[PDB]
Amino acid sequence: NFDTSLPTSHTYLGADMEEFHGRTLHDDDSCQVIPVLPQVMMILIPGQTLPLQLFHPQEVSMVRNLIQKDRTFAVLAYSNVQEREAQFGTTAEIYAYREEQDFGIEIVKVKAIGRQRFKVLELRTQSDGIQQAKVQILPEKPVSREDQCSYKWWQKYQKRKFHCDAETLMDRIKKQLREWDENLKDDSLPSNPIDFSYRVAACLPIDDVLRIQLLKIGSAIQRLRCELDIMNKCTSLCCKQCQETEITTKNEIFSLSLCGPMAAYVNPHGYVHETLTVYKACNLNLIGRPSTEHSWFPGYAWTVAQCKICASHIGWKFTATKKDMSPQKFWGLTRSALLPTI
Amino acid sequence: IQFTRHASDVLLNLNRLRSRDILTDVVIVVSREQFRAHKTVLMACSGLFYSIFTDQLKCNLSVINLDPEINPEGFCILLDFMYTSRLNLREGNIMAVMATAMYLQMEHVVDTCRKF
Amino acid sequence: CIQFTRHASDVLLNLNRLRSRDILTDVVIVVSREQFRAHKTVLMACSGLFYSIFTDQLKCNLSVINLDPEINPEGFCILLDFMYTSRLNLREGNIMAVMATAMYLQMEHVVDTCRKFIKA
Ligand SMILES: CN(c1ncc(Cl)c(Nc2ccc3c(c2)n(CCC(C)(C)O)c(=O)n3C)n1)C1CCN(c2ccc3c([C@H]4CCC(=O)NC4=O)nn(C)c3c2)CC1
Ligand SMILES: [Zn+2]
Repeated sequence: NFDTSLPTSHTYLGADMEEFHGRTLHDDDSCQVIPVLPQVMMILIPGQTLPLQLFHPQEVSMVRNLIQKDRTFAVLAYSNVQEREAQFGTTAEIYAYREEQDFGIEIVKVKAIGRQRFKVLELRTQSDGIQQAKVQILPEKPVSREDQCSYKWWQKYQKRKFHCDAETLMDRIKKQLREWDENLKDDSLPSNPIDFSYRVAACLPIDDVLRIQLLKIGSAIQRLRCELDIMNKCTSLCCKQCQETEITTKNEIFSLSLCGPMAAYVNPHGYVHETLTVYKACNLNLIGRPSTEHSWFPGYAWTVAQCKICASHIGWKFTATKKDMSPQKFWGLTRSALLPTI
Repeated sequence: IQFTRHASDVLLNLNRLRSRDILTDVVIVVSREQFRAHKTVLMACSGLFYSIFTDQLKCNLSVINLDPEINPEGFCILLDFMYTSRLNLREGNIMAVMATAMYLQMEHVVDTCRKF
Repeated sequence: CIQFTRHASDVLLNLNRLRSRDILTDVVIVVSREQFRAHKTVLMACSGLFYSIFTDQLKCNLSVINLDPEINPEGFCILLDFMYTSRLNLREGNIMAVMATAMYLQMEHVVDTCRKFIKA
């Protein structure tokens, strides 16, 4: 019953956001210098939305200057946090902006979207704490889904085309994605192989090492093959701080926004979570009472949920408030705090 | 054990309360303009407010009017400095800010203004 | 703009000074049959539990608040002192009780500190 387009708007940030219609792509195999934000611990994939709320003086100044000049920055895919070294990254583009003054406080709300992948040669820190990286840009059916019509039709397609694959791999991935979401409609998933592969890669609930390994792949067919394998081997998700506890199973997850099962949301303190929605959670304990301010799913009330045999923070409750809403109960879980198991 | 950010965060939470106008028990009138806040915070930042709210007769006043000619922008900026420990001086108001701090008996702020 | 990295500590010191003299204190908390008087505003600035209690339009008018009777009173007192002084007095003989009381009070960073010290 719940509208599945609403979460993607990130309405909780603010209804009034200065918006920019534009796009800029760097010539492939070129060399350019890009600034990167002080701390962004997420492997941003092209076509994935990213909200931020920044506080620091240098951050607000540099992002303001960015939106004045070129409207893009860089996000480095760190292999590990402590070393601070990385060799690939993604350019992100600002497409929504707002600056907020609250009784002397200053913050900046922003929404960006990934565009291009790149390799970093070396990075140099200028005096004011901004990091500038030298970087080379990396180059890139029946109307009804009725079973029998698709069966004979696909046999015929295979016979005709290879009488002497992109569509086939996309079709199988779409079959799995539909297994996740019955309401899923084809026109929502892009028909271009590249966009489809990026969307699937973003939807996959997988750890960062696989994320970067998948981001480095330069061919759409290779991405689709790797995604097919990963989707068809993932078993369940386990608390990162237990190494063995069943919080969710593959079949429990259910998409609730156009972005897919998993998306990116932001905290009132500027920290970013990747949230995955599921209608069944285990080994979780609730603390406190329902609240609704700054809620990520409008009409729902969240309650922190902690790994009950681990005392570590995992997710939330999100019980609906009105009693005409179909999912009267579901759950959100933080990808950063659980790992795949096999 | 000591918390490096406990004080700053508690101040920010108090500012969040002020912005949402929650449990604010007093209002200050400067230059015919009103600013609502809490007595405890005001008396913790100003000698004037400390004197007023430690006075057993005046502490019951939920409305307080200062010297009418105190600049409103200066009082507002000083109140924001009270609630964020941050003071944004500028060329066009430093004199008024210094005068208002003197009226409020905020010696450190007045002394800092003397330097600029 | 400029910053006064000590002004916040000065404000906390003044508030603790007022607390020590019971000036403008408006609430009393009963923990383990023992009373502790303080200001609601400070409590809700440091505890999610008190935030919920005093943001409830029915319960904010209350001048007396009784917690879970089995919460450690010594831990509650130490946490109140930490609220008013940015200083937490942890010892082996109370660390677990302090952590439990903090979790009951829904004080995130306090429980985080307890976890950090217990891990060591
Ligand atoms: C407005 N407001 C406020 N105003 C005034 C005061 Cl006075 C005040 N006080 C206070 C209260 C409770 C404290 C506390 C201080 N402190 C600090 C103590 C100390 C000593 C360090 O200061 C501490 O630890 N707790 C528990 N809190 C709060 C309102 C709630 N709000 C919030 C809302 C949503 C999310 C999410 C997710 C959830 C899922 C989702 O869908 N959306 C999300 O974004 N995650 N998080 C983290 C959220 C946090 C926080 C601000
Ligand atoms: Zn666990």
